[PDB]
Amino acid sequence: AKTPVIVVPVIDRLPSETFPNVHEHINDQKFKDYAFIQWTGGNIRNDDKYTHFFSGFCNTMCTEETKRNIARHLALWDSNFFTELENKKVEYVVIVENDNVIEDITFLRPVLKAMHDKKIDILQMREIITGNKVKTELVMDKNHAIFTYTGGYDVSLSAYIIRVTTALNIVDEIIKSGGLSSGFYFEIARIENEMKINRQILDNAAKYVEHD
Ligand SMILES: [Mg+2]
Repeated sequence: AKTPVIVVPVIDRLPSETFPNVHEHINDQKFKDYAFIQWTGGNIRNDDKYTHFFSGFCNTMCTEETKRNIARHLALWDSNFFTELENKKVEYVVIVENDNVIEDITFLRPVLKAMHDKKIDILQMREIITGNKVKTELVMDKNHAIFTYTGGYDVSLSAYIIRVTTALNIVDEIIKSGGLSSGFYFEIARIENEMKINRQILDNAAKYVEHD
């Protein structure tokens, strides 16, 4: 059962630029270890039914820009594709916005194994909060240690690995609780905390996933 590796377009360029050293083709989708995919749903105007991701209010309304960015992900988490991955017992998906570059995907294999073994639900592959962190070793890649630290109020959806049922549970709770309103990323953090979801931040993420 292959691990989906999903490119989410946020700028206009080919998905091959995100994975410049992958020698295959990346297939589109809407509505050897890896299945490379580009997810094209969840986009702006086509969202009369993404309204349940957000509360009725906020300001006058939330900016179409902030909503659009998070909607792309929530739509993916809430897709028939994901529920089918749950049916098919696929454990994790790798999700990367296409303004990132991952030159070397070999780190993913030992990282995914270690995540499985250590019951990690989310590996966030972009850092947000600066300052000293409490690191723990995740796994050794060739001759270098890969470290993580526990996530807090530093959610980013730029690039991450997530357990399929974890993604499904989060977006379902968002829908249940009436949609996001203000402090989108804070609320995602709180939902994860309430569910005792284990989110780790990849330390020195920039080494593995270069952000544009
Ligand atoms: Mg990004």
